[PDB]
Amino acid sequence: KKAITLILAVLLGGMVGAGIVLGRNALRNYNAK
Amino acid sequence: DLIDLLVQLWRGKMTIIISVIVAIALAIGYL
Repeated sequence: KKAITLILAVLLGGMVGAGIVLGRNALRNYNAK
Repeated sequence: DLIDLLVQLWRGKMTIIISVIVAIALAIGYL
C-alpha cells in the first residue's frame, strides 16, 4: 500500500535521524569534560 | 542508561569480532 509505506518511512527516517543528531552531540558532551 | 559504557565496546573492537566468528565456527559446524 502506497500510503502507509511512506508514513512509516518518514517516521522511520526521523527516528534514525534523531539518533544521529543526539549521537553527534552527547558523544561530544561525553568526550573531554 | 547513558553512553558511559558504549565506548569500551568500541574500545574492545577485535575482541567482539573474534567472539562472533568463533560462534559462526560452531554454528556452521553444527550444520
